[PDB]
Amino acid sequence: TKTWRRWHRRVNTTQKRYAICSALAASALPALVMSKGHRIEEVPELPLVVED
Amino acid sequence: PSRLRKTRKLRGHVSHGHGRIGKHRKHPGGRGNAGGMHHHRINFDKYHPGYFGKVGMRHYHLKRNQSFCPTVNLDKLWTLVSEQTRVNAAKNKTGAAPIIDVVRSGYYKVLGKGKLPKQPVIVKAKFFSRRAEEKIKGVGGACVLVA
Amino acid sequence: LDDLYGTWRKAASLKSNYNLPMHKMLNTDLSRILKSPEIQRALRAPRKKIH
Amino acid sequence: MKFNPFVTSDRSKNRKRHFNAPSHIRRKIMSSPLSKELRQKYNVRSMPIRKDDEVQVVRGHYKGQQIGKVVQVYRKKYVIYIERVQREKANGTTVHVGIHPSKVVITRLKLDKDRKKILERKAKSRQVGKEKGK
Amino acid sequence: AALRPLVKPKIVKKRTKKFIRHQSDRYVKIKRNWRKPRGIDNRVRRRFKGQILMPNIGYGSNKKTKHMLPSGFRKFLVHNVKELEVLLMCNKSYCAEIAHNVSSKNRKAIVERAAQLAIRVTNPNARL
Amino acid sequence: GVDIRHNKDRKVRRKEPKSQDIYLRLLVKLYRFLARRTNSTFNQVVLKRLFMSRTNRPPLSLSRMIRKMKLPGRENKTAVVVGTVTDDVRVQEVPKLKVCALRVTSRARSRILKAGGKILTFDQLALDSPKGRGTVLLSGPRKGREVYRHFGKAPGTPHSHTKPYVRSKGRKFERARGRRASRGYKN
Amino acid sequence: APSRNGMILKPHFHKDWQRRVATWFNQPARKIRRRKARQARARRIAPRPAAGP
Amino acid sequence: SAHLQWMVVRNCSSFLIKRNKQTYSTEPNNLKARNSFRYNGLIHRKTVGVEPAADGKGVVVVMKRRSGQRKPATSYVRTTINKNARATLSSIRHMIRKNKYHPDLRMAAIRRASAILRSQKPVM
RNA sequence: UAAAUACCGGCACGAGACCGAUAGUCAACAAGUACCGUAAGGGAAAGUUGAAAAGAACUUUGAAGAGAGAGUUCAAGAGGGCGUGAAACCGUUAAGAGGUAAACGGGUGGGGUCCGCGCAGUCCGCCCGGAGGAUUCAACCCGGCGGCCGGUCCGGCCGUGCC
RNA sequence: CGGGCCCAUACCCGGCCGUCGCUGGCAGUCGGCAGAGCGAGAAAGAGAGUGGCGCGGACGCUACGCCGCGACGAGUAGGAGGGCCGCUGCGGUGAGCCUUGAAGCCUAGGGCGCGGGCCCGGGUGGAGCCGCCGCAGGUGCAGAUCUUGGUGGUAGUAGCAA
Ligand SMILES: [Mg+2]
Ligand SMILES: [Mg+2]
Ligand SMILES: [Mg+2]
Ligand SMILES: [Mg+2]
Ligand SMILES: [Mg+2]
Ligand SMILES: [Mg+2]
Ligand SMILES: [Mg+2]
Ligand SMILES: [Mg+2]
Ligand SMILES: [Mg+2]
Ligand SMILES: [Mg+2]
Ligand SMILES: [Mg+2]
Ligand SMILES: [Mg+2]
Ligand SMILES: [Mg+2]
Ligand SMILES: [Mg+2]
Ligand SMILES: [Mg+2]
Ligand SMILES: [Mg+2]
Ligand SMILES: [Mg+2]
Ligand SMILES: [Mg+2]
Ligand SMILES: [Mg+2]
Ligand SMILES: [Mg+2]
Ligand SMILES: [Mg+2]
Ligand SMILES: [Mg+2]
Ligand SMILES: [Mg+2]
Ligand SMILES: [Mg+2]
Ligand SMILES: [Mg+2]
Ligand SMILES: [Mg+2]
Ligand SMILES: [Mg+2]
Ligand SMILES: [Mg+2]
Ligand SMILES: [Mg+2]
Ligand SMILES: [Mg+2]
Repeated sequence: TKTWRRWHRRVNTTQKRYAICSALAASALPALVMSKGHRIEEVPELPLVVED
Repeated sequence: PSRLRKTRKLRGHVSHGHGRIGKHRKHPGGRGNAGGMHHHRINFDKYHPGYFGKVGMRHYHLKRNQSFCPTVNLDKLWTLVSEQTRVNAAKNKTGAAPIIDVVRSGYYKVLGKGKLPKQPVIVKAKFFSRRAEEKIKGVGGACVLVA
Repeated sequence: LDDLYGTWRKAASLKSNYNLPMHKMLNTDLSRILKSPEIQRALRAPRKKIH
Repeated sequence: MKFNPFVTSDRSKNRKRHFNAPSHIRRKIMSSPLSKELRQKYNVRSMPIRKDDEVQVVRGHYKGQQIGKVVQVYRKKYVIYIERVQREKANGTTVHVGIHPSKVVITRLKLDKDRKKILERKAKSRQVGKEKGK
Repeated sequence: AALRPLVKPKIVKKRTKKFIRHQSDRYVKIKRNWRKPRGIDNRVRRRFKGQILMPNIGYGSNKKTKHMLPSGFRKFLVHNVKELEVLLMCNKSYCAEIAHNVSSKNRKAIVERAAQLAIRVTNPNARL
Repeated sequence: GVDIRHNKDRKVRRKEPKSQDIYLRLLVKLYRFLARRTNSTFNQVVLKRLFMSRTNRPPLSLSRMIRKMKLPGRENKTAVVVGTVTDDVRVQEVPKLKVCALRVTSRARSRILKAGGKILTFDQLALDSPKGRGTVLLSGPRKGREVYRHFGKAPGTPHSHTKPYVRSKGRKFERARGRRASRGYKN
Repeated sequence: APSRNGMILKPHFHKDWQRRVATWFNQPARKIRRRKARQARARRIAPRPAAGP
Repeated sequence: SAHLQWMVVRNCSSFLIKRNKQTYSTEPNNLKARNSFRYNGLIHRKTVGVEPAADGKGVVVVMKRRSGQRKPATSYVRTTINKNARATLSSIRHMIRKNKYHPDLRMAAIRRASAILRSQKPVM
């Protein structure tokens, strides 16, 4: 093995932002959150917002 | 991902996909692209015609910066300015024509490839072609030279 | 967050040039689409007789 | 979580340091908690063990409520010997059973000037810490 | 009174012997785990008369009886009590199977819950 | 003991999209149902094209779209593309168009809307016209890719205008022996 | 040996190229060091423009 | 929507058990406890769930309301039923059929109710 | 003539989708050591009792190694190259068999060691009849919750809607 | 030259397995707000209008799913597909397993899969291990007069005789 194996990868900014948007959109669905496994049953509203 | 490659499916087969009769030897044809005239000659002729020999003159100290000359076409000519300019020019009644600076945009020579909308213009270019100038005149307008 | 990632009409202001990605299909309620009058009108009768 | 970029989380490095610490670091490692009454009256939670302190055994086969006097602190093997924590050998000789100081609670300290200085230093540090915290 | 499945068809297996690796009887370094012979002169590969058979696809069992235990059920590995409500509604077709790693105190509870729920257990008195 | 050959028994066509796009799979489900339950071949062609790879559904430009929609007879119909509709810059006047496509570039969308047309998705198309009645089915130039200038009769062969694979274009790069009449032969 | 239609190439790997292979694993460290030296110089020259003359 | 959520969770959920050539889903409101679009208990606007009462007698029937989709805390209304078997079955059957509350699964609901009542019945 | 630049040696450091004692440095251990060569040079093998030595007092046969008892330990089935302890190979016990070397595939038969904790044989719903016991059914009243609506009830919010 | 008879993996009938094709069928589970259908030689409506008591109805559809029709099945060199085949490590997940006993090892025990292999039972052992979704690789041995280590038959033999 050599140290100059291609360790790192390169991703376009447009699709990185695409993935962030998709993750945020999925994080607002109780079905998806409970499928991920969080115990959000007693949470009042899923996009949980608290004051400053 | 080495788990998706052909080497994982060749485990168990004796020859690893390279045949028993003619083994996988080391360099059975020569290193690199040698033999281009003797035993790879017809490959070189059938896919690389003109690969051998000399042709033309030699230039000792070339300067791409010296030879630099970008070109634009009349098809793309009107895209170099805001379409607000085109709307105002086609709307007004005085007849004043907008000014285009292909040098400012980043072009030097203007080639005339396609249609030009019927609207008077003035083009400030470094070089012109005969047909580009003819089409600009046929639209009705001027070509000026800049340095 | 809205200012960060922009809206459908308003592009992101904290990104030099960014706007939200578009949808290839809008109505994702496939069952609602299938059992709608306009579609259900233009079908042939189902064949569910096992031969 | 540890944020100091100059101390290790390396298991091997921590084990090597612990098992190769010199004697004056062995002393610091060999610390035992004071009893409830001593802790209340000194505001100090722990004290490195000494040769002649009365202690109790809290865990193991010898756990109980008896007060035993330390005999010797065997820093090389990380164990301490108490005056009546011992078993019977084959021939009939009674040898001591080593116990780690972390499983032992101190009952009455052996006070001298330096020990008192250590106690007052620790008490002052806890007082300033509590003043800062509250 | 053991529990019965919904239906108990006559299970037919096209073969009951196992396919042993060729020439594994003559060596100890060679396990019986089947490896396909690839030799140029191998009579087993060439399918000579009276040799070891090879696992064709034509030996595949009936899909209606595939994986059915001789009791008529199909096995399901379970590790704790919460995985028996899974088989609650597959009562007559599927049995339960406690892992080897579960300890006796939990095996007792699993067996008791399964007896309550009428789910069959294939190893009900394993450790005790 | 049957005298048949099994070379071409297995067809090679695509039975499903290769992609894992969930939206594309939802569209494929919808149009599978439509093409199975109707007697219109528009749906069959549409899902055939939905199955295809990106190279087999090239982008379609506003220039081609406008020309093909301004062809006589096919007025105020809906143009359907199973590919991408892309903005064209050397066009000046955009008519009121009616477009359905998998995706439209941002500037082309702006041009179409400002002209005053409408852009649809395929589910909206299925709701508007389940049988595809009153539609114009178009597709971009399949042979616009640059790889097709390298295919065909090999170069260095008479009457073959096939581009060669050269690392760079210039005077010293593959122009002497097989290309000149002075340097031996010209094919 | 060339095979069918391809583009014949000239890789410059006939020297002892593996002896000289300059990796860039210390690139983030170099960026951090450059930025820290930049801040140090800027704070050293207290009121003067940070970008020199 | 339900179909989109199913396309997300059909193979990458935390309630999914895949062993012994069998597949199962362990979300709370899933009758028949099977990985299925129809019987999934999370992705639909309206589901039901038959669970045994914590008292150990009777069943609890869960209905999902119409308004609070994004409000998990006040989304499921629970109905505890402690009666005899036939009338419990009749009550569940009416709650489904008369309300027309996702009628695809009334038979599955009453099968689960009968199983739970049998389980609550002491063993011989 | 400083800076931006290079660094498999050295003094300290920190970390790892790395190897885990035939691996990783040759070197996890008294390793450039033992040893070999006249010399230049060549160059290994080798980790693990237990939590704690509590490392087997004492009795007895023998010159003794070595045994039989006793004892420690949770465990000697951990007894100073002692965690776990596989294969090749060997001894013994039990069973079977034995003039075409042994061995093998297909089909049966015979005998074994074990399993079923088999040995009076399944049940699940509806109806008729016989004996029993209940807070006990329908309808009605009060209260709470929920689902679908008001052709076109009043009030809100939202638009990849417009004016 | 005549009747009869014997049998191959060939041919016929039947069952099961897989592949290929029909780019076949199924969103119609439209149920008291209801009215059960699309298989039958021969195109296209269970078309709309205008005048002459008792409260009931199995399974289904991980649509990457299920179901139905036919045909087909040799294979070295070689190609491709599917692995709920196997090994080590990482990101998530299993309110996972574990001193009332993990890994590993042995097993005339019970089984599953065509197979790669896997799951239980018994014993030993004494501290850690695994399932599913993805990611990565120093990832699977019967051979190389292969490397290292150990052990056999020869064999209680040749020999211990200047
Ligand atoms: Mg082959
Ligand atoms: Mg090959
Ligand atoms: Mg060979
Ligand atoms: Mg060759
Ligand atoms: Mg080669
Ligand atoms: Mg600190
Ligand atoms: Mg041959
Ligand atoms: Mg063939
Ligand atoms: Mg072919
Ligand atoms: Mg070749
Ligand atoms: Mg770090
Ligand atoms: Mg070793
Ligand atoms: Mg080593
Ligand atoms: Mg080892
Ligand atoms: Mg190893
Ligand atoms: Mg060892
Ligand atoms: Mg240890
Ligand atoms: Mg033990
Ligand atoms: Mg041991
Ligand atoms: Mg041992
Ligand atoms: Mg033996
Ligand atoms: Mg015998
Ligand atoms: Mg047949
Ligand atoms: Mg055949
Ligand atoms: Mg074949
Ligand atoms: Mg241990
Ligand atoms: Mg590795
Ligand atoms: Mg080997
Ligand atoms: Mg002799
Ligand atoms: Mg002699």
